[PDB]
Amino acid sequence: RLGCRVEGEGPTYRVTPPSHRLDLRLEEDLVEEVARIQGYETIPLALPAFFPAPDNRGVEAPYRKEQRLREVLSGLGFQEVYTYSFMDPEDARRFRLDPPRLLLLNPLAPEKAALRTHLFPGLVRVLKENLDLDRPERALLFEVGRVFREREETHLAGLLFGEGVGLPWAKERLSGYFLLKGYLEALFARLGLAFRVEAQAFPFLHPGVSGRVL
Amino acid sequence: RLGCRVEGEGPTYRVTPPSHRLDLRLEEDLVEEVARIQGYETIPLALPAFFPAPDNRGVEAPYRKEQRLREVLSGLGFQEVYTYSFMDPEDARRFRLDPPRLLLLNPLAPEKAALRTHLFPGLVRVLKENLDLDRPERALLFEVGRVFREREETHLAGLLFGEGVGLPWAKERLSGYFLLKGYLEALFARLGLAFRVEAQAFPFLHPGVSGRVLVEGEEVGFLGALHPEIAQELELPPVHLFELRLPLPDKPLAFQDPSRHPAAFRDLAVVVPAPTPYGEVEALVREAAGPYLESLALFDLYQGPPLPEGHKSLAFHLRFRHPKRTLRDEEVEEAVSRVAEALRARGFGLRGLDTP
Amino acid sequence: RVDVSLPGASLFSGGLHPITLMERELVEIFRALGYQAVEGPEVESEFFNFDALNIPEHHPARDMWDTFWLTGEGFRLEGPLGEEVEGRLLLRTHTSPMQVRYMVAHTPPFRIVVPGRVFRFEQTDATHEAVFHQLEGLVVGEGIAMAHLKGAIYELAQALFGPDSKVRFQPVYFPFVEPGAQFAVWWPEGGKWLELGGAGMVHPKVFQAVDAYRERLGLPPAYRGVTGFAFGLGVERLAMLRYGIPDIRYFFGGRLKFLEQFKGVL
Amino acid sequence: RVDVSLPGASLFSGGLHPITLMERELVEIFRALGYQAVEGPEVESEFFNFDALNIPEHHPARDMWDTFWLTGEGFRLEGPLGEEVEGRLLLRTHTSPMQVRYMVAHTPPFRIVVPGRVFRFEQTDATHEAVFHQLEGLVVGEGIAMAHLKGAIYELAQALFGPDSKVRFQPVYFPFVEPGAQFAVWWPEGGKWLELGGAGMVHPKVFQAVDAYRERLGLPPAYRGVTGFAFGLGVERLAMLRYGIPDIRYFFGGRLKFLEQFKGVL
Ligand SMILES: [Mg+2]
Ligand SMILES: [Mg+2]
Repeated sequence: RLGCRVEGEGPTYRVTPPSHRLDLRLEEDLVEEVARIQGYETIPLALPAFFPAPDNRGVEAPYRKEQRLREVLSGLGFQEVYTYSFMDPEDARRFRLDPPRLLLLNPLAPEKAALRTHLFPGLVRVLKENLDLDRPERALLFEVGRVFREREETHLAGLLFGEGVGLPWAKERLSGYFLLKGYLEALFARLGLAFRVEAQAFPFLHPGVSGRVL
Repeated sequence: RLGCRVEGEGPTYRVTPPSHRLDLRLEEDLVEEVARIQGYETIPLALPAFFPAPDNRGVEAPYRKEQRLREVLSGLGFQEVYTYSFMDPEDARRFRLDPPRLLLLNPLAPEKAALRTHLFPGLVRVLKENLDLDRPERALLFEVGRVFREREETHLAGLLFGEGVGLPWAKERLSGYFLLKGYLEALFARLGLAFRVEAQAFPFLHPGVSGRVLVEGEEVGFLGALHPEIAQELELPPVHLFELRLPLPDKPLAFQDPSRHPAAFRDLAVVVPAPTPYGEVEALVREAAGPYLESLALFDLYQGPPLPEGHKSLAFHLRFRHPKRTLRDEEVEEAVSRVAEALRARGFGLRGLDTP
Repeated sequence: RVDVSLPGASLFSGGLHPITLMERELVEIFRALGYQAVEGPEVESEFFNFDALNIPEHHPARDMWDTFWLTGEGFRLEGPLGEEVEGRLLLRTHTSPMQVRYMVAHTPPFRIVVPGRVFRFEQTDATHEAVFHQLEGLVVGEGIAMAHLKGAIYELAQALFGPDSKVRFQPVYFPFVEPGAQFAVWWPEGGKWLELGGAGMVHPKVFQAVDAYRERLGLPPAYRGVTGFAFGLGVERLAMLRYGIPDIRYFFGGRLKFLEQFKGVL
Repeated sequence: RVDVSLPGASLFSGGLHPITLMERELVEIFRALGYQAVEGPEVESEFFNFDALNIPEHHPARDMWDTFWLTGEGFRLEGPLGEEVEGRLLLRTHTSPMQVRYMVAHTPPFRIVVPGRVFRFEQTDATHEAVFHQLEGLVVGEGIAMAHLKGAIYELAQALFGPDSKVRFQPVYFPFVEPGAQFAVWWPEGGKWLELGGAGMVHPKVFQAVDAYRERLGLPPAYRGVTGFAFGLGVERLAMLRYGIPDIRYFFGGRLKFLEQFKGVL
């Protein structure tokens, strides 16, 4: 009916398509024809059952490991944030970082002309943006995301800001560096790993409160 | 070969078993015979594929809900504990609880002669046991488990004890009642439920630090300091604890598109007679603040000179915000007046208001 | 100057009990095979725990379970459909009763796994407890065969111990299954066969009990032309050999120095 | 006296992003159907993103995706087997490339789901973003047929919207599948058909690309006598209509007043 010329008696026919159906080249193409004319509604429902080939076993451990990390983090008290992969090249300057390795040839805008090398710059900006719109008295955020530099790699970053923890109707409070270091030591005991901070300078960090995580 | 007499030509045979095989009565019994003589090793491996009948859909929501609860709890910082279902009947006395409803007829021992009516007694004992074996400087435990009384029901209970949270090399610390109440308010925000504590006495709790837990407007359990006398009898330091009845209410998501317009701030203090509960004041300011109140927070609790003695002051940071547009000062003003009015109509004074 | 190496504020960090970790590990394995987890009551009636599961009064089989009987007035035990169920009360000796409770309230096909605490009157030693945990599964439907049972346990072995793992089945007796069997897994790193649990095809009399009871409550029968298989296994046994816990008595011992070691396990 | 109603110490309480909640909800649904979650790189090569998936140069199909091209020296993109893959770099316009990366490194049968962030050059409005997330699945094996595809999506609908949910399939074109289709779910409470995504049977040319490339790396071919189906769907679309988020621009807007609302969602 579609105009094809069918030759043969079966089981394997020689079907030659009309000249105006440029889309009919393979056998699959022809099976889709049987399907759309019969109607996709006529295809029955069913579920497959099979034992996966050996190398596919355990294939999700990684995804699972990172997903528990996020869960442990939100459990402790960190609030998740999503931030664009794009970075303003000028920021590499404002924050004192090496320049971006991947830049776009067709950016949505100049400030979105590069791929982020670090996660923190973005968190810091959403922090400011929040303060201007609403005036939070404090924040404890975190983000897991891709970062691009030499290789594409996943990073985890967080930031603490504001008054801190303590009795609302009292002034004595736990805050700043040793509070953030607390949430981190806490975080690390849950992951069951050895955590240590040795002092070291970083361009973007404050000389007097700067250290490397071990 | 097994001795059965097979009659018929098929497809359905009449097989009569030997008199000494008392175990051969049904057809299945016979199929097991074919299997064990052929060998279970000869049965091939396979996986089934089917769409489950409708009523089995969603059947695991409950199990899943309780398992996330445990996870959220360990996330916050609570350490899980497992405790026997058995209870010493005498304990119903030591802790001042109604006696056990289910008792065993064949207990492993007298102290394990009943089924627990509460969870906390056990946590408290493992606490002592720990202190004697090792001397922990602190502990924050939790347990989810069955409890038996009238009906079998699941409970959640925890306990805080020891020095607390703070800088190791400093003395200033966060601890006790308000620290435990903190971990609980924190816990409840994560579950997205409304949590509140009203004071009420409990035989086992300490009169001065005893209250009832109100989740989503309903009483689900308590929170307080262990009664000192019970503490004394058992040779324990003070301990704070709570016990709730699971499953907690379920509250769906009602997305509220946040206003893109600036909030209006305002500070105000309420002078209140010392015995007046902070919660009652908070409810009043709140109920009166209007539909434009966004946040209400207590920043200072003061009582002394020159405050009329027998009175305290509650400092509040308020925030008003109008969804579609910015608020006119007269709107905030007039609104803070409705608060001031009803505040005094209850017999409360205004130590301060309209502070930028 | 600020000393970065100084300990920060000491917030608490939690952890989960070895058994919760292990239980969670087994439930997710079966969830991947389409099984849903449902729990049941710890205090049961003799009907659901023994009678419906083909284990009658004064019968050798009853001797396999050392029951803790209960006495107590004013306690309401409610059946599958919230009805007041009448029987002699006891602490469950296995999770199997829940499988009857499920069948009376749901219609086939389905696949379920019911983890739970069980009790047995026994003298607690380094490898024996009176209170421990089991996990039982049940798949019911048209055409479910033993091959499907061997397949499930195969998938369990592969998930717990790897691709180089293999299962073994041998005949054994259970009043509630026929054929019946015991299964062992080849734990390649331990270089030895581990006896994990039992399984078999649901016994004809268990389905009759289910329907007969359904009919009693006004529900139409649903287990007339179905077959099904069930298996059950001990959690402590796994948990010990998988986390290396030497004494089963640690589980309920509540010692912080023991529990804290399992903080890192997810 | 101690005032119990007084606010206690103010510890922080976290929360998860709407998209993580939604993504998690979809992955567990498929895990129950035996699917494993694997992720892929955001920065891809034109080969894996276009060429292997039957979408060639100067071809109408290429117009369906608004690609962000990348330039940058000293960046190492590595293929499936850690090899240095050479091609013109770009930000992926869909997660599909990961399905080729998986096939070259694994052998059938298997079932996978790959959630991921994708990019498209577009003008961001209340329902359009340049950066968003997709989730694609792939099942390959002997005998996999379209019936099995309709079955999976059926299970997806049942899980998201209930037993009274129904799916609908219609023909559509994709360079990498034949037959091809678009599917919609009957959302009973919204009383309307929702267009969720696309799907079809993997195209013959995609398997040839996989093997040909496997052969290039020294691996024997594995996709000669298999069939397979794949589907892909947008996460934001679900997340919005399921949590009631009016503006797609909130997702990456980072406003605490928005994110905090999703603290209670598990
Ligand atoms: Mg076509
Ligand atoms: Mg027999």
